[PDB]
Amino acid sequence: ISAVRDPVGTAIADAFDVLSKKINSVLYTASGVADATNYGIFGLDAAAGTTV
Amino acid sequence: QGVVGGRTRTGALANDTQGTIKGASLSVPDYYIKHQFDVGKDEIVNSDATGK
Amino acid sequence: LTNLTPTELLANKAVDYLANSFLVETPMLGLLANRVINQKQKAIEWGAKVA
Amino acid sequence: LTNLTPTELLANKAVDYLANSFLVETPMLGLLANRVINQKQKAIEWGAKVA
Repeated sequence: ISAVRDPVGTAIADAFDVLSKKINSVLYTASGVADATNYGIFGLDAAAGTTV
Repeated sequence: QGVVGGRTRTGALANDTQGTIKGASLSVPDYYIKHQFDVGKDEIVNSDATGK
Repeated sequence: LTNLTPTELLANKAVDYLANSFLVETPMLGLLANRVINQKQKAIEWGAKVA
Repeated sequence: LTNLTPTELLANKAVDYLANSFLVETPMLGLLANRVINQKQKAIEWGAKVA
């Protein structure tokens, strides 16, 4: 299949469609710390806040 | 899917995991959905002539 | 044939169909995406009248 | 990244060659082959001076 006839192509596509996915995910919950969880970004829960 | 990681710009490259794509394979079975009937020519041309 | 076509000599050409239907919705990213600003500097400075 | 290339989805091309080197050497048949008599009758009758 075309996916396996170009493993680099689909590796870019896979990582590059889950890059957007992780980017979307961290825009909500990312406390701003530059670590493997919050990815540096502040998002909204660190921008605005979690609780009242 | 290939999970993404995160490193500081001046951090280690730290290769991470990739997706899995697999060869799904069904097969049109050897097995027929079949129905056969044996009909005598006498039945065929007798019913045809004397069919109510 | 019953024996003259081994499995290993049958190519079994596949339908050119890759089946990644993974979560790719990024609407929060979709909002405020085509207006992403690429700075040549690492910092974001702006004012805020707070009083 | 071996994983994105499962063995099942890899269709190895084959050398279009068959190891069909069996024993086709038939010289007994070979000589007296181009002189095979295709007869429309089942029997072969001929005279032999036996004395």
